[PDB]
Amino acid sequence: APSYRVKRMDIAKNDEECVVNAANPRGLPGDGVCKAVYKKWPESFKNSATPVGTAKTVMCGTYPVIHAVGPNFSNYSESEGDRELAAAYREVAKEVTRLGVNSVAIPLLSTGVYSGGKDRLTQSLNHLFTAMDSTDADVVIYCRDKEWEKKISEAIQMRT
Ligand SMILES: O=C(O)c1nc(=O)[nH]c2c1CCCC2
Repeated sequence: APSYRVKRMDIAKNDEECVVNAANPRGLPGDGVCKAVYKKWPESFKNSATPVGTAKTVMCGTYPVIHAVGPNFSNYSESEGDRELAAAYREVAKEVTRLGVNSVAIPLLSTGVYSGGKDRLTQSLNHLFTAMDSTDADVVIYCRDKEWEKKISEAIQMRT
């Protein structure tokens, strides 16, 4: 019985068998959130570069870090941006399946400084759902805002 859950906490303190890093295509560490993923799994950033709309797994010991590069909507068109966001989540599902993990910690891609200053909770979450709905892994979504936690919780509830 694989479930969706949401937790308002630092993804770097996840209790899942792998994590998804909200990554840049340069495989570079970044600030804010990514700075805490880097600090907890720094050697996961060795050759972690992957193009926009792709995912790449780097092992930190035996702990898989899935570098998922959602589009920067500042740079992309709404329609291509949407295409790239869907693709990234699809590659995450592929990686989660290939790794054979029973659970994954995943943020909402392209909802922070890649959002183009827009609210993409529903857009990002629905693409997450489309991709992960075909996997048998428990999915734990990580956010920081209070409301977002609630809106994500409700969206999970009203599919079951
Ligand atoms: O806006 C986001 O949450 C986001 N989604 C990504 O897929 N990648 C990255 C970010 C922000 C930090 C830089 C990399």
